[PDB]
Parts: sequence; C-alpha cells; structure tokens
Amino acid sequence: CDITLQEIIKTLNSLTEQKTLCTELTVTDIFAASKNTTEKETFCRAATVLRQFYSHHEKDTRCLGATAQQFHRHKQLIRFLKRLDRNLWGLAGLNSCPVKEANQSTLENFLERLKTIMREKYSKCS
Amino acid sequence: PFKVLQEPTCVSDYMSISTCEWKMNGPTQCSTELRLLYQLVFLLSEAHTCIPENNGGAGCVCHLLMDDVVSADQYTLDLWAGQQLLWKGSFKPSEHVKPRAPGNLTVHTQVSDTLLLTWSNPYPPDNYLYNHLTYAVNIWSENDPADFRIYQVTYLEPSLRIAASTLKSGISYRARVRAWAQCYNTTWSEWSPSTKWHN
Amino acid sequence: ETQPPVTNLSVSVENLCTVIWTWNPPEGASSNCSLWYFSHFGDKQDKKIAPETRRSIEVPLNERICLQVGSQCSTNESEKPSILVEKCISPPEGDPESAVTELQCIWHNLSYMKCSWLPGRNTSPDTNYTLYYWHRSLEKIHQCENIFREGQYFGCSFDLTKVQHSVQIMVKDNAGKIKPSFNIVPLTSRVKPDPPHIKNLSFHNDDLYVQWENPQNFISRCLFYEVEVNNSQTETHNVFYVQEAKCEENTSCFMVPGVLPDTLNTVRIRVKTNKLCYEDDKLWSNWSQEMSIGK
Ligand SMILES: *[C@@H]1O[C@H](CO)[C@@H](O)[C@H](O)[C@H]1NC(C)=O
Ligand SMILES: *[C@@H]1O[C@H](CO)[C@@H](O)[C@H](O)[C@H]1NC(C)=O
Repeated sequence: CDITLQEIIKTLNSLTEQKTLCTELTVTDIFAASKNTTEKETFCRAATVLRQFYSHHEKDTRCLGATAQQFHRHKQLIRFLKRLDRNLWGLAGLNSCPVKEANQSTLENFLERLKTIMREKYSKCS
Repeated sequence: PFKVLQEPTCVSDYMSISTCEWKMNGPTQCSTELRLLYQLVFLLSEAHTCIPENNGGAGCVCHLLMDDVVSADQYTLDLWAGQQLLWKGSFKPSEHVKPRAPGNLTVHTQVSDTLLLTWSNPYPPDNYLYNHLTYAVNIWSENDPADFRIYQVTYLEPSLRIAASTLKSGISYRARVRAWAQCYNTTWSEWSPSTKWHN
Repeated sequence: ETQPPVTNLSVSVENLCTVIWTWNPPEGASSNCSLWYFSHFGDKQDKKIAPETRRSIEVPLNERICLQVGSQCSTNESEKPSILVEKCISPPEGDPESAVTELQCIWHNLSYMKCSWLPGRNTSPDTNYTLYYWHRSLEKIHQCENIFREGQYFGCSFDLTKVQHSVQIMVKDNAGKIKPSFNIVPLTSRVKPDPPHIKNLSFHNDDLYVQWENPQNFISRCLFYEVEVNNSQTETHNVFYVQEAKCEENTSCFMVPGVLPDTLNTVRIRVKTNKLCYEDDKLWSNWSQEMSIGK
C-alpha cells in the first residue's frame, strides 16, 4: 500500500464533508450489490462509475446556478472526482471494466460506501 | 544542427509547475529553436506545447503547466525542434518530487530566554503534500562557519523555538530553512530567503 | 408512458430502529416492462432505484419518516410513473417532553461503550430508565445492565469489542410512560483510546527523543499524536501536533528540537484516532503519565 491509498482517502474525506446539491443524483450501487469480484475490479468500476458522473455533469447548469460560491463548490466536486477517478483507475491497472448497470443510489451514498472500504484497506495493509 | 547532450530531467512541485531541464550540443536560442510537448497518459487527454527558456548558452528549461496532479499520473514528454522529433520520454511526477521551498521566515524575540522562528508552509491545506512536510531549519554564525546548527522539525506547526543559551550575544546569526516530504521520498526544497539578527 | 403505482405499501420495525418498507408490484402494468421500483424519503431526500420490492434502513425514530415509492421500466430518466404511493412511520406513543435529552455515547478503547443522558423537560420524578442496544453480531436486542449515576446524569455501559458497523441505542422507561429516545452511533467514530505509555526519553546532542507505547488495541498508522513538553525553568509550555511518528513492536518515536539537558523537561503524550482509518478524530485520549528528563 503506497501513497495513492492516502490520496484517495484524503479526497473522499474532503468530498464527504461538504454536502453539495449535485450529490442528490444517482450512480450504480456496485458496492451494495457486491459479487465474487476482486479488489482490482472494484476500484476500477468505481473509477468507471465516477467517470460517468462528471463526464456528464461537468457541463450541467442544473448543478451550477445559485451563487458563485456554489459554482466553485461544484468546480471542487468535479475537480476532486476527477482526481479520485485517475487514482482508483491507476490503482486498478485494467484497460476497461464492464459495468453491469444494475442498481442506482445517490453519489453521496456511493462516496460514503467507498470512503469506508478505502479506510479499511489502509489500516489492514503493511 | 540539433542534438541533446544530457537527457532531460523533471521534478514536480506536486502543485502545478513540474520544471524540466536539459542541455543541447551547441548554443541554442531555446525560446525559438525548440518546443516541449507533454501529455497525460489518460484517455480523452490532449497534448500540450511549451516554449522553453534558456538555461546557460546551451541549456534549455521549460516549466510544464499542470492544473492538478495525482499519484497515478504518468506523463508523455516529447521534445520538438520544429518538425524533427529529437527526443521523447515519460515522467511520473509523484516519483520525483521537489517540494516548493518555504518562505516568510521571520525571527522573533520572546521573553523567558527563548528565540522563536516562524515560517509558512508553501502549500495549501488541500495539497497532497501539506500534511507530510517536515522542515529543517539552519542557524549559523557569520565569521564562524563551525558555529552552524541544523534543527529538524517533524511537527505540523511551521515554527522552531531554540534557547538563547545556544547563542553568542553581540554576534550576527543567519537562518534559512528547507522542507521535504518523507512519504513521497522527495528531495530537499531550495533554501528559504536567509534572515539576519543579533542578540 | 406511465406505469401504475405500487400495491399495499406497509412498514414494520425490526431490531431497535431498523425501519423496513414492503410492497407489491403494480396491477396490470406493461408486460414489455422490466420491472424496477424507485424510492426516496420525504423531500425526495435520499433516492434509490432497485428491483427489490423492499427497502430497509437504519434510522432513529425520534422524528417521523416517510418513503415515497414509484414505478419504472428502466434505470434512466424515463417518463417516471408520476404516481408516488407512500407510507410513514410515526415515533412511539410518549410525548416529546418526557423523552430524555443529551443521549450520547463513546466507544472507550474499543472495549466498552459508555452512554449518558439527562431527564426530559417533563419527566415524572420516579421514572426508571432502561437502555437497549443492538448490532449485527448480537443474538437479540440486549439490555444494558451496568448503570451509573453521576451528577445529574444517568448512564449505562456495556462491553463492546472488535473482530459498515453501527450500534442501535434506545432509552425508555420501565412503565412505558415517557417517549423513547434513539441514537445510532457511527462506531467508526466516537472512539476514545486509552492514554499511551512513555517508554523512555533519550537526549542526543540537544535533540530530545521520545519513545512511547500506544494503547494496546490500536495501530500506530491509525493514530495521530500530540506531544506536550513543559519546562520548569523557562516556564515554556509547548505542545506539538504529530501525524507520523516512526522510528529508525507497538512503539512510536518523535523528536523534540532545540532543548537542553541543563533544564528539566516534563513530557506527556495524548492520542486520537485519525480520519485515515476512522470516521472522526475529535476525542483525544487522556494525557499519559508524566516523564521528565533532567535539570
Ligand atoms: C507568506 O508567503 C506565502 C507564499 O509562500 C504567501 O502565500 C502568503 O500570502 C505570505 N503571508 C501572508 C499571509 O502575507
Ligand atoms: C528514495 O529514492 C531514492 C532515489 O535515489 C532511492 O535511492 C531510495 O532507495 C528511496 N528510498 C526508499 C527506500 O523508499
């Protein structure tokens, strides 16, 4: 376990402390519907999943209006999501991960689910 | 006729500017003769151009502008002259980190026979480095180069407090500091701007 | 373009506050429809889409909660049925004024849980409180038996060890007159470790070395530390915030810069869980016992 672990955990901890409005939207609950899958797939799927989100909502006025603070608070969200994507992705080392598109649940929920899992890994490794 | 001498080298400040340096065979006008092309080894990411700057009559340097970088990032480097591809390589920032030298080093005189030196962490609180920076203060005497001292700081507060008892009154002292992050196996930063004071 | 609503939505509670919704498929819906149900709390607050005809959650029952359930043929932004059936569950009979306040808990040293509270604004001077707790591991709801009284506080404590997790907490009366009080404890949070033990203090050229043994039940990697250093002569109370305390089993090391062996330094060390392994990091352990160096 290298620094990537810490960077991920750090970003999640930053994402989960600041509740946005774009966080209401949903994504695939790869976690709650967990299978015989291995770690690599998981981080990967998360990367794939997270990609979809900002890949769509980076240009989404619905999340962007209100105040110029929230405008940036959204910028942050997209920024941190992007950073989270690349890390998980590289941590997986897989060319593609076919996401089955099964259940949906809020991104907030998703981020919390993941936050927990990463935390576990960080403490059990050596 | 163009030919690179020593293979380009890059360090990252893990914030934005990951500078790169190299030397050609003869004196080149870096700013007009060559171009530096970097790109993120990730899907959907385009290439980037850079106008190199002169670093010694033959030596060139470009500062790779990078919005935000993570541990996983792998970069493509290509050095162009015009249309003749001279050399190309890859570079993973997180691997080779040169922390941004700290600044605003100031000396203070508290009572109780203690000397307080305070500097500021060059990084913002959301930088992946902010929390791993361990500084190394360096206090020395002007005409006594043997009268040098180096104090390690591991705690988060960017402040060291030595005792006056370790300082000769009526004598000039200088202090400079440098930070580094052990978790990233970085190299030392530059020293901070020196400071002078007498007892 | 719109499927029919769900049928006979009911709601029951299991454990202490695991609210479980249940329903049936619509009537005479599209045959060419792959059947998915959409649900969220009042104010479309925390949404979710799944094939299951049920959705359960672990939520305190101090306030009332409603789930709205709808119908769908895809997982996307479809013509959503636009007919949301819904059912609520209301808090237990007792009046709000009688329920206890300030119900709090702390998982001490990953060994036991200590919870306390104060009586409600309008509580009979005779009411007896009982505290109940439940989590995945337990056979059935457990009753907390080691009670205590401190100042005006009432409280109980129970053994809770280690090998997502959260404990369900409820405190009510033995006469069923007052309003029950609920509490879900994150359990990756609210952890106060025991204080560390300073092994030794070595001076080496004015560089002070501090070795201490962290509390038995914790990993160094998961703790953050704060080192206090008081000086009798210079009267200089200092305290250092340290996150990485590594040496060159169980022990951790930190070095105090710029101190001299010709002055007494008193050292203490307290510890807290970090956000890298834990949900929150607010609850500092107590201070360790002191160890001084040499005047
Ligand atoms: C001290 O220097 C830093 C750059 O290292 C700068 O960002 C900061 O504004 C300076 N201090 C203040 C608060 O004036
Ligand atoms: C840190 O990097 C240097 C690069 O020269 C290497 O020699 C050293 O082994 C590294 N330290 C470790 C063991 O992480």
